[PDB]
Amino acid sequence: RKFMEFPYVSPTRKQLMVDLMSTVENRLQSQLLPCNLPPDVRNFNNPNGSAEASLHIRSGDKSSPIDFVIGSWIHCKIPTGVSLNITSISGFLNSSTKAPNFVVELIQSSSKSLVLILDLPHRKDLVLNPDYLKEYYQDTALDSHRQSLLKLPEVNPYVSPSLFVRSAFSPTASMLKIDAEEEDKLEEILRDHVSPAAKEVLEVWLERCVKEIVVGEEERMELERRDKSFRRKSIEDDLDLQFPRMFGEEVSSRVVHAIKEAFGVL
Amino acid sequence: KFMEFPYVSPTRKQLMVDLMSTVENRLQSQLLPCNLPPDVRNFNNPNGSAEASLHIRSGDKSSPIDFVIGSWIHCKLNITSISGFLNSSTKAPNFVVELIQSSSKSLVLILDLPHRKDLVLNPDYLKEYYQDTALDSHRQSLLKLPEVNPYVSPSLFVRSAFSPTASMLKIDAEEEDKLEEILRDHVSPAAKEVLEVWLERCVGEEERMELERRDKSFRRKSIEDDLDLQFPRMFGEEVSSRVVHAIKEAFGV
Ligand code: NA
Ligand code: NA
Repeated sequence: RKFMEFPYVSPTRKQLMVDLMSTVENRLQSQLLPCNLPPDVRNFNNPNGSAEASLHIRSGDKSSPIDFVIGSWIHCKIPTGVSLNITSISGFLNSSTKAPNFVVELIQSSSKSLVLILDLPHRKDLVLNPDYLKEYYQDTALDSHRQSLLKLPEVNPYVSPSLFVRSAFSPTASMLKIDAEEEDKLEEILRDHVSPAAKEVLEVWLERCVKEIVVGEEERMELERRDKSFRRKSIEDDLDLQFPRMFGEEVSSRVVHAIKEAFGVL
Repeated sequence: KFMEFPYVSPTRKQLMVDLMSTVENRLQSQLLPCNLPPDVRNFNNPNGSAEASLHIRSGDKSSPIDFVIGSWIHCKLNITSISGFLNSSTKAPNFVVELIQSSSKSLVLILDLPHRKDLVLNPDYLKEYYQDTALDSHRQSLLKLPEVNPYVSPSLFVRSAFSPTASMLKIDAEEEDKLEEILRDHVSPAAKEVLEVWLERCVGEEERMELERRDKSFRRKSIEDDLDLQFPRMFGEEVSSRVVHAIKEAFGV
């Protein structure tokens, strides 16, 4: 299984991703459809041999609160020596449910410096819905992970170039930049702090978001328009310019269309 | 007495007077006179422990302004703050500036135009008011300074309520001389550039009932957070009763 090999990243980074995906796949095994991506979407590369990638999408079934779950690793050798590695898993719920989504993402281009994003993005306006802030974020101590990771001297806040991106993450989101010195210290951070944190945030999404009133009429619609506004804008700003470049045009066309199709975006 | 800011440094007084006078000079015709009983403009705890001044100027029924609130607070702590609140007639962002301080060389600053509709639902709102206005350049710039560091609110609610360009910052200088240097030269310009974007920010009804209960939900929450707990244990159960009345009446709860 080429996806699950995570071939360009460190053993701990790999292990974190394998464990996260198995847990999701095993735990949602009754609700997930078999993955459906054509062989040339599950894996692809830039024809010139300098970018390669892998995608794993499982849609939820008809009575399931899951829309889909997606994992990916991207490797892209930058011409200016440095080499970018992205690994991410994201869980998306549908409007039969108001609960938060899941995101974890590790982005790296230095050997001892790495961006972590780990969150449970909200699907309701948190200022209109203090009750929602309370059940999903306060009563949850989701914040203790952010603060704890922050206590490390190698860890600083990461703030997205995109205003849209800052605004779509929850108030407890861990958006962190790690770096120091030896890469052995990085590995120790990954292994001793980032994995436990990621695994636990996944447990809360699985136990508290997925497993669950019953969502009425006008609330169901609000969720659809908000969710589809998010995906639509999130794709255009990150996919359409990055993939064309990284991968070249014909392959970007194929994958973006499949990603768009998985996401529900026209 | 409000405009004296008696417990903050000269440069703190200078800022807050400049800002409030700007507000009051630009809006001049859209604000009704102050109408607080004088025991609410000014009050203290029985013993000298705590004083506070408030200044509330309602806009009239036909301007875009719901109200403007000014205040300074001191206990044993120094807080000075100027909020601007718009009514339904307009979808535009509010204004908040706030300086919290409990040292003499370290100081929290919040400075923002809080959004009045959901930023993920409305990316068009986002762009109009936040990207196109360069508002983030302020926090970027302040943060370049070796003394300034992200502040993060302990309250998950207040984190929620701030826009993504919000300058929420902790300033920690070696000597308080060097704090006033930053205060006079970085904070002050940024606060006025930001206020300027709020004022020189120059259509209909069910868009408006949304603005309404959203505005009310923030207002209600943002006031328990503060004045139901913190005020009675600072000024005494009784004083806090009438000023929470005034505040709650002005805020519309
Ligand atoms: Na740190
Ligand atoms: Na700084």
